[PDB]
Amino acid sequence: EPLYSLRPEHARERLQDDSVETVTSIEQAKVEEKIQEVFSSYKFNHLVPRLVLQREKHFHYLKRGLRQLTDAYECLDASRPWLCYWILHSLELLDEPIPQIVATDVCQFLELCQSPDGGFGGGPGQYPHLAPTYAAVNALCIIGTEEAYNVINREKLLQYLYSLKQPDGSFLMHVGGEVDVRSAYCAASVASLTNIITPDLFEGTAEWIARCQNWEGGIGGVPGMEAHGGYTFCGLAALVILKKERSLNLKSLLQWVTSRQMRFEGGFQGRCNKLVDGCYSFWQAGLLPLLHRALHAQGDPALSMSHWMFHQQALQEYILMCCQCPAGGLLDKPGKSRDFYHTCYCLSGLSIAQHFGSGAMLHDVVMGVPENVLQPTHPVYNIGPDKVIQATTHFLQKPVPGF
Amino acid sequence: GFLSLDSPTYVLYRDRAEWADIDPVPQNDGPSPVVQIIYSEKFRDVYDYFRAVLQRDERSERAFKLTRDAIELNAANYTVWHFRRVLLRSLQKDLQEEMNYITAIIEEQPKNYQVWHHRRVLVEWLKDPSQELEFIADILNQDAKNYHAWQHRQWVIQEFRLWDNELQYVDQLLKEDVRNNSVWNQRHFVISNTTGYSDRAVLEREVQYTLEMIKLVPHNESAWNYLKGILQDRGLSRYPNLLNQLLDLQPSHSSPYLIAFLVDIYEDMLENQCDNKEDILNKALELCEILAKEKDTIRKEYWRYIGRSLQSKHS
Ligand SMILES: C/C(=C\COP(=O)(O)OP(=O)(O)O)CCC[C@H](C)COC(=O)C(NN)C(F)(F)F
Ligand SMILES: [Mg+2]
Ligand SMILES: [Zn+2]
Repeated sequence: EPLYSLRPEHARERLQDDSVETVTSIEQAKVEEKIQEVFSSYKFNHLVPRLVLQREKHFHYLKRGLRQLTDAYECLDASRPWLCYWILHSLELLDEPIPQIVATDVCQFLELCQSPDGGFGGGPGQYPHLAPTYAAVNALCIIGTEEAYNVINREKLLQYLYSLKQPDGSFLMHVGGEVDVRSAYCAASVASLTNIITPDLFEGTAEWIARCQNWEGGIGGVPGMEAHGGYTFCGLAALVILKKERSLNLKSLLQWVTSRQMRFEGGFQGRCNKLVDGCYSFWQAGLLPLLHRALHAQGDPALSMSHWMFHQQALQEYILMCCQCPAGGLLDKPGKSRDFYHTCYCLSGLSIAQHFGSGAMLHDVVMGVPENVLQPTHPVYNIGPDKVIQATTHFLQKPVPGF
Repeated sequence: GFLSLDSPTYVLYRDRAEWADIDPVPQNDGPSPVVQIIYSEKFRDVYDYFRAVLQRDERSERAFKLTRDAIELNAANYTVWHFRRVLLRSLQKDLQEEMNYITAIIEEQPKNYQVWHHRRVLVEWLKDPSQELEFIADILNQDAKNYHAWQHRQWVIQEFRLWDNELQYVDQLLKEDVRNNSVWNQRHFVISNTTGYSDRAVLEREVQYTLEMIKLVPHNESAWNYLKGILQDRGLSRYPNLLNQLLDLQPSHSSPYLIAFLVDIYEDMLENQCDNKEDILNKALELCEILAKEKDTIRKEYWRYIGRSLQSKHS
């Protein structure tokens, strides 16, 4: 009918196992049967399909979580700036404002997470780490007040980044920790936003990231590893920041990411022959605007003037029909429980799937009710484009720390 | 003595006699908390005592045993992992007993990053990779696609030059599940770091094996991606027989994978001044339309982009 996933021909998109069953095909077929039950529910209950993003339910879940969480969140006790970022960004995508008292309480809490030697830890007094450092800078930039910007100790942040920098161009996640493509992205994101990029800080980084691109076209966590959506987003987004996207084979990357959209489910898988997951709605689909920007900079004349290079409609349908928890919050797939990480990324991916932009051209695709339209998100930083401009302009008033 | 965190006779640290001397340190979440976790009594108890020993930098046997509980409660707490490593060295703890402990916790939480990083540190300290391949194979027996297990495996093999039996292990896992992409990745990892793919006998053996796998499971994307990956290097148009050999599977073993591969061969031919340029172009444009409208409509935007791109370049 007007929904791609509910068309009679969509049944032809079901897995073809060639009468050769393995763990992979069995697990895929289970997911497809579960998703087919969701797609068919309207037909079986004799109701007209209505695609509604449950804003008020999502809002209640988020406004509560911003202040208090149950012991189910003990596993995230070393990820508190991530909880700030995931919740503040989901509220920003839902066009929900931050009361000045909340903005101040977030600032003060992130101050407690900040290490005297630069960077942020996963909680008050915890050692600094690049992942909560990235989340804390993003959250402070979503708030975007003078107080939030002033929280960041830029001189110690630069010192911290230098302490993690490796001779091969890579970055440690933390002192005595490990290297992976996420660390290059976390470093590039915080360093560009706060205007602390020195001439040698990212020396060799583009080259190290390019060594993580493999035979599949995507990017692995470290050289030799299987291509994965999370690392591929981190690798390409870091290269966009550094203006070094050309270090990658962009065409093998484009073919790899587009191949990750599931013909049946409509959502994206993280790697070849694995399962669909709502969080890849951002990690994987977010690569399409980055590739569009990169190819356009090379003056590619064949690029679309209205759509990203993925099925924007089928992705919105997967998120709206399969990823919403009735109680509020979003999830990986039907049967999984809600969490703030999936809420953040399902909504981030929904925004990307709704909003196309390229120079003068602006085209929206809003599946379901018009109230489903989210605030746009910046494909590099995954914070509002206005927050990116505001933070960059603010920090550019400051000189790069001289050391 | 190890009083297990799940033992029926486990006692909170605040009720333990050997801990009476120290005041637990509460977490400073500020006066107006945000993302405040309402910790269970057991969690808050261990963490308030962990904070006390950390703040005073107590490098004791009791602080060492306490990090085990703090890790069990939240294995993602890297501050705890750091202090545990300080204590392993300061206290001169037996690192083989620590290897027994890391084996047990990885078995329980095989997707946690910190546990795998700790195991790598122990292997580095001991300069002993002898239990590695067998330990990883046991994790891969439970989840054959565990990303950290494959990453630790590649680190062990590369760092200690343990290449010799890896292709055989790859062959075994491919027999179990030919669709396991982590294993096709391991195949490429081993070959590229041993013989390389420039050796014509190696390349021929690899393409033949892959084409046999494609015949058995035509809709298995991993084998198709592997065939493309090992030949795209030098360029698909460098192998003239491949096109007709895939066209010879058009009626029997067809899929959007075979059709897409045909477009890939055509793209390379057009970039390498092939004979019958306009004939190759129209064939490629026809397939891009079949893919966009019928056989691979989820990728309609990609296939339309490819069509336009090919027209723009080879008109
Ligand atoms: C090894 C792995 C997943 C396999 O996990 P599993 O096997 O269970 O999943 P699948 O492969 O789907 O079956 C982790 C890589 C992907 C993450 C989403 C990376 O995260 C980020 O990009 C960032 N942050 N938090 C940031 F950039 F912000 F730092
Ligand atoms: Mg760590
Ligand atoms: Zn997910």
